[PDB]
Amino acid sequence: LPKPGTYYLPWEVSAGQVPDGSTLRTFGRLCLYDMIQSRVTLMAQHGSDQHQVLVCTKLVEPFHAQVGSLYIVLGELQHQQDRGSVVKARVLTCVEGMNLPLLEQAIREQRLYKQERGGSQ
Amino acid sequence: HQLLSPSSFSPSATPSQKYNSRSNRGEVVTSFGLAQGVSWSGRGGAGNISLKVLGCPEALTGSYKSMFQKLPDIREVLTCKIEELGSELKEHYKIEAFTPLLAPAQEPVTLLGQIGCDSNGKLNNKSVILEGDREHSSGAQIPVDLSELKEYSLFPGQVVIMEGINTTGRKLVATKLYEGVPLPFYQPTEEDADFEQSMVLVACGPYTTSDSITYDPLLDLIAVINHDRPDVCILFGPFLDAKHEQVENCLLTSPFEDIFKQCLRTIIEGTRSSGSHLVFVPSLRDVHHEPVYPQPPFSYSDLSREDKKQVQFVSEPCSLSINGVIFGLTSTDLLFHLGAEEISSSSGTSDRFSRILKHILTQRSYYPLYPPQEDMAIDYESFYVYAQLPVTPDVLIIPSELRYFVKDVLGCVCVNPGRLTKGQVGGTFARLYLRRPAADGAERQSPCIAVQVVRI
Amino acid sequence: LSNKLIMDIRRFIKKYYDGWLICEEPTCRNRTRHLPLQFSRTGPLCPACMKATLQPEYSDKSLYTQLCFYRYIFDAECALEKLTTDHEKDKLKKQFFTPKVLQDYRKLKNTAEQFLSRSGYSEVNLSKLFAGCAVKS
Repeated sequence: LPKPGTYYLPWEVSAGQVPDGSTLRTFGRLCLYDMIQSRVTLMAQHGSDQHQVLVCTKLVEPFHAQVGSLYIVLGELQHQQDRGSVVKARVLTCVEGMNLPLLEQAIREQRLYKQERGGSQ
Repeated sequence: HQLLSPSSFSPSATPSQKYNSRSNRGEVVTSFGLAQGVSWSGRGGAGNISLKVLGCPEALTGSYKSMFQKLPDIREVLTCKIEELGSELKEHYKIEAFTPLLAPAQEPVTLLGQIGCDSNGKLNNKSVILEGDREHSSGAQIPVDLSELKEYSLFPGQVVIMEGINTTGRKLVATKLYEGVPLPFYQPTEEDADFEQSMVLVACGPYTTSDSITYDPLLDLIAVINHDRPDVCILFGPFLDAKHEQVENCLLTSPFEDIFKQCLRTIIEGTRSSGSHLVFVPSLRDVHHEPVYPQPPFSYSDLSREDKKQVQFVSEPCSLSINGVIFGLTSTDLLFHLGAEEISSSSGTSDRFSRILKHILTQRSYYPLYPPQEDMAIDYESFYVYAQLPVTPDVLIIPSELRYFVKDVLGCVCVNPGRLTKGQVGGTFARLYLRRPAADGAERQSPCIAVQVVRI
Repeated sequence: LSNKLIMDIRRFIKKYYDGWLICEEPTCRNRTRHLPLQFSRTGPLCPACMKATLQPEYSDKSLYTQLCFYRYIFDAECALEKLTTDHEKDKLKKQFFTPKVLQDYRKLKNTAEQFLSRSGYSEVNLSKLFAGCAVKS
């Protein structure tokens, strides 16, 4: 059995605020599909800032690509020497039309409740 | 000696004397500028004429495949245009950031989106919805409340930046409304100022009466242009309207292509005496030409060597630049559509046509209306790649079915000569002046100085 | 006949570029021309039912089939080839079919084929298909 997948907004993982080898699930919008090297570069906006996450895909071929669309990625993170941070994909589904603010508020509320229950112990 | 032979094509036509009964021939219905005490004539193309087709970096030259369309292409084109214009407006007006459409916040925020009407019917102030963009809200749709709005003038497919309050994320109340920004004027170079003057005439179809193919207004216009001998002669389409009963019931004895070839031969032979430059712009009502806007120019392989230097065909729309003057050319009726499909409530009386003209100048689109008019076909890919305004044109030519008028907005001259034939009586045609002024002054001045519209 | 055929073809293409769409929900059956800007895993979303998608009212396949049908009735050569009985084919060709009739049939077929040349449905772009490979162009 594997470890569970905790949610993480793109900008935190972009800054490397998670330990190496952790399992995380995040979101973003695809920007490029490097065919030969099996690499995916998705992007997510934050005000005037744009953040990039590198996704290895060696475990989900065959895989259709939808340029300029949202995605959900779940897997493990490995801190490479030069490439930086890349997530090893285990499941990679596509969702469209789902509004970000509801999701962001949802994880914020869940984190708040978890911390509140953590105040008794 | 009618060079064209309507009797051969249809020997069952009786001439109509309503056009022949005209009594106000040669009357100038309206004018603008210094048109008093100035002779209205030309050199018949005996001077120096420069032609420059502008617009897309690769101006339309040939044909392209049409009957193949996919929805993601349409979405990509729409979102690219929306995001480009939004970014330009943000750079112009110093907007710090854009709030997502569905974000609920009590503090007023600024949202970017397209103007559309939810109702299937005509647009109205109680049926306005704002549609977002892919890069920020992925096709959001929120109703707009203009009750607090003071003045408004909107049409479907209008790119606006609007600031309001979104409490629950579903209902938005308008609190502000911005305005479009025109493209910078083209700057004439050293060579442009050298040209002193030229004569350009504007004409538009249909060149038939309600039920007569005798082409009497066509012959009279041919005689007028031959006598006047303008430097540049420009005639708009259609050269053969499909609304005629003879072509409706298929009563013609000659092929349509042959009929148009004979008409073009007639025009060339008639204009040979004048020896003036001929420019032909196709229209969406043409029969022999495929009706998808934009469309390739007409094809003619029988042009003589001598006449090749003065006869040309350009795509619709075209941006023809002569002697450093930009001409806005379109064979489509923007004004009628826009007037039929626009709603406004202004605190003061103002010209609706001027508002439409400033809107289309600001929207940076020849046909910014979306969805278009149910009487024509638009290829969205070709429209985006080929039908974008290069720069702000000094002159704009808009044939229309509405009332003839001449108006100037933001340094751009716009002419509405109207149809040359109205029912069974002649319409109006206009004549233009192009005098290059001194570019010494800081303020750019329109080289066009006078215009007169002569009734036919 | 040719002047009626050109009008008919213009009518078909005008109908095709109407852009009408219909909702896929059996209880909605919405009809609209405002194509939205939010897609899903399959395509545009119906702005009325918020659950189903939108499909074209008159797809390219029907248009191409109609044009092929128009070209079908003006190919006497294919009909002659399809004639299994050689003797009857020769008898029909000799008894009535002068070469001038064949020339007229070709003239009629020319106008129908004229619009077929610019049709993009029968044209495949090879650049898109193999664009993925980039090792050796």
